[PDB]
Amino acid sequence: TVVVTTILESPYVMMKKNHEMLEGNERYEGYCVDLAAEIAKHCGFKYKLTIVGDGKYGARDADTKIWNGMVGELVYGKADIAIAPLTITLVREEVIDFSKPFMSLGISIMIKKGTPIESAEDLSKQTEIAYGTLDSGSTKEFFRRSKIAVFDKMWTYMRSAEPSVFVRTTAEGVARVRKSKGKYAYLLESTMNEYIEQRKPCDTMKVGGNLDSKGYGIATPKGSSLRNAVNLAVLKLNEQGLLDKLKNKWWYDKGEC
Amino acid sequence: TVVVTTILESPYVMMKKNHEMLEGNERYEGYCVDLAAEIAKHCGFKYKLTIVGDGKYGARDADTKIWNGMVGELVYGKADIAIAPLTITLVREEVIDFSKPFMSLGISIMIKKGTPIESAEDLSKQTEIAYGTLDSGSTKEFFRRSKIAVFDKMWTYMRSAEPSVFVRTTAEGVARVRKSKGKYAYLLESTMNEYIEQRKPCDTMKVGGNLDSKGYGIATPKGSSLRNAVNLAVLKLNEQGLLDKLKNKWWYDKGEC
Ligand SMILES: CNC(=O)c1cn(-c2cc3c(=O)n(NS(C)(=O)=O)c(=O)[nH]c3cc2C(F)(F)F)cn1
Ligand SMILES: CNC(=O)c1cn(-c2cc3c(=O)n(NS(C)(=O)=O)c(=O)[nH]c3cc2C(F)(F)F)cn1
Repeated sequence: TVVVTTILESPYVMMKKNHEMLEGNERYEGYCVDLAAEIAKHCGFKYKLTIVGDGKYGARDADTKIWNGMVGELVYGKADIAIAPLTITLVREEVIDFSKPFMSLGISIMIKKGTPIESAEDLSKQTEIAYGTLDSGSTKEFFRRSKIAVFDKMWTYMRSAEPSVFVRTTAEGVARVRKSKGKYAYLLESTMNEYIEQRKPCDTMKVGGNLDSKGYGIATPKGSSLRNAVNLAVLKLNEQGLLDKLKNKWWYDKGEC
Repeated sequence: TVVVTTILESPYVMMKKNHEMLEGNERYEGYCVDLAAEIAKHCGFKYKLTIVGDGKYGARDADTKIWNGMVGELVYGKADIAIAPLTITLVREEVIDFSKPFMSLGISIMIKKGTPIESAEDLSKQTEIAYGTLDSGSTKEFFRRSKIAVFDKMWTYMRSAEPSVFVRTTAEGVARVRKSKGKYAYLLESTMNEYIEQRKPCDTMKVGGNLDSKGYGIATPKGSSLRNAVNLAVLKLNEQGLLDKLKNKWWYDKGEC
């Protein structure tokens, strides 16, 4: 039996209605639960979904350099595979292997509905509507590193803005959009932006296209005999249109707006 | 010296001004020529750019099942690496290894400027403006396979439309957009759509977002000692913002519109 590490994060993995009367894999539902079943079928293995204990994606501890989260479970021999919204990054690809992306996503703009902003270009040209990101992590780093004129202009504004336009958590950012009288836009991953747009209270929306491109991938420990089959499975599901349909199911078919 | 197979395709690889008085790698310029230099630097190797003889990307011959194009050069031991706009596909991943994408792209709508169409949804609801794709290949297959309502509606229309909405070549599709009095929209890869939008006669444009997601990757033969280093190089260049800047250079800085 393959031990699959994953994470409780809507709509990827969620506790099912009446989970306390269910057992094993049947306790969970969501996009990644459906994806795990498809991968397992195509690769021909039995598996056990296990929620990562610390509830983390995976980063090196600053002090010890030990990996936490799902990446930790893989690199220290506790799980055979991670099927989760785990971003393909350099720091992680150095220590585990990723499949090709099963979901693409990018940095995107969230506004309260009514806010007179339709593009990053619009945001960049004005200051009455403040805008920012998580105070650490890849979204902030994108702007800090960008040589594209519009994003460089945005970074110049954000890094100097007072009061701070940076937030500690997604919840804080989204709350700030909702309660600041149209004076705050939040920059975050498109998947989460799109998900929140389809939940009550139905008062936010994504504007503009994605500002960059990255992907979520399935991760296996170095030397795994599953690496190849998992990669080919992902490309097959993509090309067959199954992953598009699955995204539509969990974002829109199950939507509230 | 690493033999790099590539393909003459603007703006990825083009003959330089005065190439006849230059030699070796100096004969060529473009996005992939710049990318090859960056990869080589980061991986620490010397290299020779070689244009694929048949001018093809890579497909199995129907009769012999022998691979042509750049994929052929890799699988039959003629080149060490392919640095080109080569799409990451299942059929290819079975026989060569791809880096993570160095460029993302998707199916997109091309119209003549003035055409009253702003989305796939718009196109799908009407028939006065015809629309189609290349008569074979991945774009047609996307629509044929899609379970998404809007794309299924589009496929139902396109497959039955008379006269045929399918074309043999990109040039034919683009010409059809330009000369059919606003009665034809062409569905193609976003990178090419974006490129043509920035060339004279400056009369076409991309409308709507991308309809799907795929990627171009660097390809290495199975068992290559370059596989890992090349993959990490691509992720580094992406995260540093170099690939965004490079795309901006060759599409927009060198643009004509
Ligand atoms: C209650 N959930 C949240 O607040 C939340 C979760 N996410 C989220 C974060 C990550 C993530 O941090 N990483 N690590 S990283 C920054 O790329 O190095 C991931 O790999 N994936 C994530 C996925 C999510 C998601 F799916 F919940 F949006 C974003 N907001
Ligand atoms: C003169 N050039 C053209 O007509 C042209 C070239 N392209 C193009 C095609 C491909 C391609 O066919 N494949 N094989 S595939 C269909 O994905 O199995 C690729 O891998 N990459 C391509 C890239 C281009 C590009 F870059 F020129 F747009 C699209 N139109």
